[PDB]
Amino acid sequence: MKRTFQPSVLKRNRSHGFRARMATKNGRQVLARRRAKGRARLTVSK
Amino acid sequence: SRVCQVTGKRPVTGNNRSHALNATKRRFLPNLHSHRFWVESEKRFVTLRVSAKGMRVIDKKGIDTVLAELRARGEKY
Amino acid sequence: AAAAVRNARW
RNA sequence: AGGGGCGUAGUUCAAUUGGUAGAGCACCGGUUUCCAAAACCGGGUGUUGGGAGUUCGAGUCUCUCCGCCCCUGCCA
RNA sequence: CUUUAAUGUUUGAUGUUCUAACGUUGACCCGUAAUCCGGGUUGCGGACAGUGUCUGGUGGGUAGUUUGACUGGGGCGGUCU
RNA sequence: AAUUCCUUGUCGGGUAAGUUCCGACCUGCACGAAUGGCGUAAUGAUGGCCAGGCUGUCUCCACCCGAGACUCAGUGAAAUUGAACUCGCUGUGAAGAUGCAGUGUACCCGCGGCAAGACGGAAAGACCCCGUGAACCUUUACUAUAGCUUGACACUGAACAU
RNA sequence: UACGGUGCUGAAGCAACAAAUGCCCUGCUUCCAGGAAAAGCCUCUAAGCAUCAGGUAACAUCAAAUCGUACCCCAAACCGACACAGGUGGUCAGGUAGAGAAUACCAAGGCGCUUGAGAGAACUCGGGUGAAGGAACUAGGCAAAAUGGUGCCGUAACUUCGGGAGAAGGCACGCUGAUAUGUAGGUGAGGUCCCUCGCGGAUGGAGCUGAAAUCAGUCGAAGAUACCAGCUGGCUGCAACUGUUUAUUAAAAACACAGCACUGUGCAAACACGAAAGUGGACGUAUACGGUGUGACGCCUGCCCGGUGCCGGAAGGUUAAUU
RNA sequence: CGAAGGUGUGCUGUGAGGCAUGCUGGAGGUAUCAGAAGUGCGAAUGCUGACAUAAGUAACGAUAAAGCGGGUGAAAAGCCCGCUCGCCGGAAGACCAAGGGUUCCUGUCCAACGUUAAUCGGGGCAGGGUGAGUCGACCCCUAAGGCGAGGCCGAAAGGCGUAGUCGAUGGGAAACAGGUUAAUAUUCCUGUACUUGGUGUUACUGCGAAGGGGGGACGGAGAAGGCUAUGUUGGCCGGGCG
RNA sequence: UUUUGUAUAAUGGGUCAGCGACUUAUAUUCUGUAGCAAGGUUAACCGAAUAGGGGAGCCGAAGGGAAACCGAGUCUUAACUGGGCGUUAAGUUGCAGGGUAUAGACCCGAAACCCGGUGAUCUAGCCAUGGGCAGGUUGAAGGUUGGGUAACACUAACUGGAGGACCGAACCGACUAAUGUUGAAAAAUUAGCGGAUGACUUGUGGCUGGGGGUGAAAGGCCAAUCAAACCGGGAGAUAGCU
RNA sequence: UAAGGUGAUAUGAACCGUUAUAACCGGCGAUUUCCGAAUGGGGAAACCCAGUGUGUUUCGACACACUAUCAUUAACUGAAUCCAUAGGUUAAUGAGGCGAACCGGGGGAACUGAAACAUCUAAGUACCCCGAGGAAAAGAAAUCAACCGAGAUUCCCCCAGUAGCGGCGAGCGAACGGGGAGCAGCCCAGAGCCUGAAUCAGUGUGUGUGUUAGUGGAAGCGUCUGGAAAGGCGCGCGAUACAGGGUGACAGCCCCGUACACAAAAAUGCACAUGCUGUGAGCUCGAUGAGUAGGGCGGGACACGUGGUAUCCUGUCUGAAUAUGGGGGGACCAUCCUCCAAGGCUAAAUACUCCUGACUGACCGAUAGUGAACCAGUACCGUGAGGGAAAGGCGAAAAGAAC
Ligand SMILES: [Mg+2]
Ligand SMILES: [Mg+2]
Ligand SMILES: [Mg+2]
Ligand SMILES: [Mg+2]
Ligand SMILES: [Mg+2]
Ligand SMILES: [Mg+2]
Ligand SMILES: [Mg+2]
Ligand SMILES: [Mg+2]
Ligand SMILES: [Mg+2]
Ligand SMILES: [Mg+2]
Ligand SMILES: [Mg+2]
Ligand SMILES: [Mg+2]
Ligand SMILES: [Mg+2]
Ligand SMILES: [Mg+2]
Ligand SMILES: [Mg+2]
Ligand SMILES: [Mg+2]
Ligand SMILES: [Mg+2]
Ligand SMILES: [Mg+2]
Ligand SMILES: [Mg+2]
Ligand SMILES: [Mg+2]
Ligand SMILES: [Mg+2]
Ligand SMILES: [Mg+2]
Ligand SMILES: [Mg+2]
Ligand SMILES: [Mg+2]
Ligand SMILES: [Mg+2]
Ligand SMILES: [Mg+2]
Ligand SMILES: [Mg+2]
Ligand SMILES: [Mg+2]
Ligand SMILES: [Mg+2]
Ligand SMILES: [Mg+2]
Ligand SMILES: [Mg+2]
Ligand SMILES: [Mg+2]
Ligand SMILES: [Mg+2]
Ligand SMILES: [Mg+2]
Ligand SMILES: [Mg+2]
Ligand SMILES: [Mg+2]
Ligand SMILES: [Mg+2]
Ligand SMILES: [Mg+2]
Ligand SMILES: [Mg+2]
Ligand SMILES: [Mg+2]
Ligand SMILES: [Mg+2]
Ligand SMILES: [Mg+2]
Ligand SMILES: [Mg+2]
Ligand SMILES: [Mg+2]
Ligand SMILES: [Mg+2]
Ligand SMILES: [Mg+2]
Ligand SMILES: [Mg+2]
Ligand SMILES: [Mg+2]
Ligand SMILES: [Mg+2]
Ligand SMILES: [Mg+2]
Ligand SMILES: [Mg+2]
Ligand SMILES: [Mg+2]
Ligand SMILES: [Mg+2]
Ligand SMILES: [Mg+2]
Ligand SMILES: [Mg+2]
Ligand SMILES: [Mg+2]
Ligand SMILES: [Mg+2]
Ligand SMILES: [Mg+2]
Ligand SMILES: [Mg+2]
Ligand SMILES: [Mg+2]
Ligand SMILES: [Mg+2]
Ligand SMILES: [Mg+2]
Ligand SMILES: [Mg+2]
Ligand SMILES: [Mg+2]
Ligand SMILES: [Mg+2]
Ligand SMILES: [Mg+2]
Ligand SMILES: [Mg+2]
Ligand SMILES: [Mg+2]
Ligand SMILES: [Mg+2]
Ligand SMILES: [Mg+2]
Ligand SMILES: [Mg+2]
Ligand SMILES: [Mg+2]
Ligand SMILES: [Mg+2]
Ligand SMILES: [Mg+2]
Ligand SMILES: [Mg+2]
Ligand SMILES: [Mg+2]
Ligand SMILES: [Mg+2]
Ligand SMILES: [Mg+2]
Ligand SMILES: [Mg+2]
Ligand SMILES: [Mg+2]
Ligand SMILES: [Mg+2]
Ligand SMILES: [Mg+2]
Ligand SMILES: [Mg+2]
Ligand SMILES: [Mg+2]
Ligand SMILES: [Mg+2]
Ligand SMILES: [Mg+2]
Ligand SMILES: [Mg+2]
Ligand SMILES: [Mg+2]
Ligand SMILES: [Mg+2]
Ligand SMILES: [Mg+2]
Ligand SMILES: [Mg+2]
Ligand SMILES: [Mg+2]
Ligand SMILES: [Mg+2]
Ligand SMILES: [Mg+2]
Ligand SMILES: [Mg+2]
Ligand SMILES: [Mg+2]
Ligand SMILES: [Mg+2]
Ligand SMILES: [Mg+2]
Ligand SMILES: [Mg+2]
Ligand SMILES: [Mg+2]
Ligand SMILES: [Mg+2]
Repeated sequence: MKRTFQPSVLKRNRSHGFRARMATKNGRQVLARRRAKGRARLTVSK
Repeated sequence: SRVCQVTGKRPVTGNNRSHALNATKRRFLPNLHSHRFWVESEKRFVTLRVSAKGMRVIDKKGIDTVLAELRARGEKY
Repeated sequence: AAAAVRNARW
């Protein structure tokens, strides 16, 4: 039965990719928080 | 935005009162109006977004004097 | 969590 | 059951709400009509559900008691 | 003092006509390779409309809340000095 | 009557017998005309009722074919669990006893079964109540408020007529 | 020669018929609900060149980079915590029977589903059959059983004339032979004429393919023999209907619905989303749009404006900021 | 010459306790009197870890089905080979996209992983394997839409939007058959082709835009006709005489 | 543990080990204790600095009265023989403790409110661009040819191929029953069932964001969560309750 | 600085060094792929696609450089429209982003408390946004006092839980004045006479003192137990060194250090001096911040909730005097004191610690202490934001067990 996750690389990068996140300050604040936390993977982009 | 180009008046916030003194947040905005002022020196009409209080000071101060301050302010009339 | 079906009295 | 309302002339209703109960119709009597009615004139009618009271005095005020209405009697 | 007739004044009330503020989601020109915008020309409207402050009305459209207790469970009824 | 409390109203039809159904009656507790009324072919995994066919649905189950259940080998959980040397009865007792009293019965221990009890397991009861708990929703509850609307002043001027 | 393989050689390699959902076809015909854009490409000339440049044509020649390319891909490799009876778009579409991509049996191809071996109890699950009765079961014919195809005959109330209707109900179906040794039909060679001449036309009928019907015979209990494949009728409530809905206990009489009416709205429209700009409404203009209620169709839709709203009026009473 | 710690034993106090010792361990410990507290645990459906119970019980994942011989091996119901049987065959076959990321091939191994064993595996380990002018992507082009110079608006942040610029699920140049690897192929090889640009030569010569026009360019349904894929039969070739 | 009351068939606990809850700051009152004493003591700060300096201040030795004021008295009243409150009685500064107050205030636990973000890879609607719907029926309008009319109308036959038309696979839906309920599966399987050229279905993108969306409307859906999503923060919210 | 050395798991191999070009440490440079403000365009970050110019040539190409936007300035051109202006093209500078807390400003809750709940409280807190610095802000009286005086601002202790505010409930809560820390005053609103005066900012030039590598650094033997001595038992010695760490059990004298004494080619901080480049000192005479103060209306800030409410800020509407004059002295008036707004600048005392060094602890000792003593913001979970673990110890030496 179809579940909530249907993979799509193009959709995933356009929604949460580095350029999509950094386009706006709110996403840039996510990067600032993850940089402050020391996350190994800042965004979802490979 | 709603900013007077002469006096610099900008929106401020306050309270609506009542007979029960209930306070609700509100905004006070300037009485801004777009007017075409005749500047004699350039023999031209220059349009300014001015408040009603700003209109009074233009007569008192002169059209040229206020613009001189505006150029110092870098407001880009 | 789950779906505790019931016969609650009424 | 429980709670509110009601009982006034022959039938339907006013009441004053402490000191003397009216209206409409009906009924009766007399006109008018060949006659009935319709119309006109005149008029008598009431323990104000029953009781016990309250008062100097109760159809009215209070409480029971009959009869007639109106509401409720619910959650599992 | 009244009755006040006229007299100037000071405020308003309408009505009419203007343009010059203001409006134009009319036309035309330019910025310009542009259905934006700005400027220009012109027409129309015009001291309105529209906006600000203040203010009366309206406003479950949207909020913040209240909506008692006793009680042979509660509610209803009754009660609270 | 998707509407009738009394109520299985009364009568008729259908049945051997029909509180349902169908037809009437009207006494409409408490139908009713676009919060539509009455009818209506067709349509309906629509509701109710009836008939034929059909059958293990049943009277009343029997046998058979497979998959489990059972035995062996291998692998190997789970919910639960104060501790147990964990019988019946009658009585008592936080008022329904394996555990108290009295009495009866019972060699020790598996396996296959059935679920009467352990107020069995599951989940700090959804019903009820309480808290000067929460939330949504309603309105002619209260107080506000967006919005809408009124006027004054400002943006906003001239002339003339009364 | 290492079961592989390697090397050499290698015949026929045609026709007819059937035939697509593929191609002609982005066609043709028809309908109303009236069915992208841009660039490449073709062409036209401005300004700017018109000796040049550039264009056209023919050769020669260079260049065509970079990234992906294994494998799974209806699944043990993806989404479901699992090597999970679930889900997941496109392309390909063999033979016999059949209308068919249904279904049954097979081809190509791929598999036997990662615990078995015994036993052959109760009981449970999935099935088979059943004397007699045939809904007596049960809330209820739940379930099961039954019906089931093609051709033909025949088919009621009612109806909006379309329906109802596959109404109901019934008959014939195999095989063999004959009509007719393989028919009607379809396809169509050779041959023979014609051509301003070809992938030609007209004759022509060989050879293939091939129902359907009738008659005769024959077997069985049974010939739509398996799989596949409507139960039917009668009364009535509700909703007109197809549709939509509570993903995960409710598919309905609920919602929607066409239709009807009221009301708002003159277009810088009402309204709505937006502090605003603006956008939708609409590149529409009252034969339009929004809101509300009702809900096809047929016959119809009565009385009340006191209450509450809404609309109109504006004299008077009352009344804010302001003065 | 054996500290704490642990584990026994003995003694002792009204108690929380204390003292001593045997063994374990192998380096710290600490009198007394004061001082300070993360100072004393059985419970909180407490928290974390470990281990029980049910229990060798349920289950071992579609009732499509297996059997035998041989091989390898320490060991074979499960692997390999062979012969049968059974299942799918509009799929349970074949090729892709999306998605995964080496699961592909070979060698090697059986701890763990596989609901059993396992010599086997999508397990572990080590190597190998993905070859493009024509297939895609990239590229050119645009849809919805996104972003958006200036601009308009907005307390700030920002919102909207013009010119523009992105954005395929659409529109745009060209390759087929055969062979070959343990694993790749319209990519490699063989044979035979094609396309778009660049440059040069030769001949003939009006070219030219961000501009114009054409084209690209488009629905639903239905009806046939002409075909092919494909299938059948015959013929032909080869083999067979059961 | 909670109760008038529990062997209770009321709650808790499978067991062990570890962890786990009366603390801290400031101020105030009371007790104990120490120092000084009608006095006591410093704070900040200075300072080689736990000393010393710093008496700024604080408390006490005098109260009465609303207050001005008066004062061992004073207020009340015109005034008190009066009456109320006072006048003999040591306090103050440390330390410890018992309390209180403000802070989370012993610990664990809400349903919620508010703020800023993340989500339409599920689903709902919409937008753009593509795809899918075997086969078999019914035979509308229209058209042609007749018959009929002056011409129609009308009628017959033949062509035609209309439909939210019919039967029925793919596809989509999910009505009944059985199984399954610590499942093969956190909604499925088996046998039947409805739609199946359309208000159909589907792929790939896009858009609408939380008091908001979207909704052929069920308070449905908005990432297994919806009468107000998720994440973080306010926050150790609050909890007269367990 | 050096006799050893090629980072770690983590050996090995092949080597480099040994008296000074091994290595190591520090100063200064060189190089510094791709993404990222990312800046040539685009983009699903670490990729795709260019243009211009210079220089290369094997005629296939190749190598560098430049090309974002905005602000400011200056040139050149350039509409409607004659000049102009808008606009356009260049060239120079500057800004973009990141980062803990602290700071200023623009916005700004609710839970909660009030045993409910509106005013109020929570709270101008949380949070969002803008901007800046090493501090920031504030700051040189239109201030307070009270008839005596004080003399900018900031911070601490008092004043004082006082005066007051407050459904006068909950609660909120000063000032005057005093004691301290630290102190600093100036400029413009204009012209002269003087004159480059003081002072400040640039820079060089030295000195002093740091910082970024380093150098030396005292003094014990014997015996006993024991695997091993730093322990026991003896006898010494150093100490401006008995701080610590390590060494086979507890080391003043074994080692590293420590106390002391020293060190810088180069870079750099700080301070003083000095030289240039700006910068103006002093004197006289003037001038003395107007849509402002004030007022009406609506709010906000002052402890102060409109109250009798001064004072401050202003959204709105008005509107002075101006030194012969104004402001304030908590309604208001008079008197008297005090000050001079409507222009600016200003160190110190104050707040904080992402980071660097040293040191300290009646702080923890692997369920504790940071979530993380371990390759931890990892594995893992979630579409995403986000959430988020478990896991330390052989022995002195691996001598890690040949056979
Ligand atoms: Mg109820
Ligand atoms: Mg409300
Ligand atoms: Mg509240
Ligand atoms: Mg009560
Ligand atoms: Mg109560
Ligand atoms: Mg009834
Ligand atoms: Mg009967
Ligand atoms: Mg009936
Ligand atoms: Mg009705
Ligand atoms: Mg009606
Ligand atoms: Mg029905
Ligand atoms: Mg029957
Ligand atoms: Mg027992
Ligand atoms: Mg008993
Ligand atoms: Mg018993
Ligand atoms: Mg049983
Ligand atoms: Mg049982
Ligand atoms: Mg129980
Ligand atoms: Mg409850
Ligand atoms: Mg391949
Ligand atoms: Mg392959
Ligand atoms: Mg699968
Ligand atoms: Mg799951
Ligand atoms: Mg998985
Ligand atoms: Mg699918
Ligand atoms: Mg099939
Ligand atoms: Mg059996
Ligand atoms: Mg059964
Ligand atoms: Mg059967
Ligand atoms: Mg049989
Ligand atoms: Mg039978
Ligand atoms: Mg029989
Ligand atoms: Mg029966
Ligand atoms: Mg029965
Ligand atoms: Mg049935
Ligand atoms: Mg059947
Ligand atoms: Mg029928
Ligand atoms: Mg009925
Ligand atoms: Mg319906
Ligand atoms: Mg339907
Ligand atoms: Mg459901
Ligand atoms: Mg659905
Ligand atoms: Mg259902
Ligand atoms: Mg309706
Ligand atoms: Mg009506
Ligand atoms: Mg009315
Ligand atoms: Mg009226
Ligand atoms: Mg011992
Ligand atoms: Mg040791
Ligand atoms: Mg503790
Ligand atoms: Mg328990
Ligand atoms: Mg267990
Ligand atoms: Mg077993
Ligand atoms: Mg058992
Ligand atoms: Mg068993
Ligand atoms: Mg079993
Ligand atoms: Mg299996
Ligand atoms: Mg074998
Ligand atoms: Mg088969
Ligand atoms: Mg691997
Ligand atoms: Mg393999
Ligand atoms: Mg093994
Ligand atoms: Mg592997
Ligand atoms: Mg190639
Ligand atoms: Mg390639
Ligand atoms: Mg191609
Ligand atoms: Mg934009
Ligand atoms: Mg911009
Ligand atoms: Mg593009
Ligand atoms: Mg594409
Ligand atoms: Mg067409
Ligand atoms: Mg063919
Ligand atoms: Mg007891
Ligand atoms: Mg018990
Ligand atoms: Mg002292
Ligand atoms: Mg003193
Ligand atoms: Mg006295
Ligand atoms: Mg004391
Ligand atoms: Mg105390
Ligand atoms: Mg249909
Ligand atoms: Mg149907
Ligand atoms: Mg169908
Ligand atoms: Mg959901
Ligand atoms: Mg809410
Ligand atoms: Mg939260
Ligand atoms: Mg808080
Ligand atoms: Mg709490
Ligand atoms: Mg760039
Ligand atoms: Mg409260
Ligand atoms: Mg600095
Ligand atoms: Mg040294
Ligand atoms: Mg002055
Ligand atoms: Mg003023
Ligand atoms: Mg005011
Ligand atoms: Mg007051
Ligand atoms: Mg007063
Ligand atoms: Mg005031
Ligand atoms: Mg430990
Ligand atoms: Mg830890
Ligand atoms: Mg911790
Ligand atoms: Mg551990």
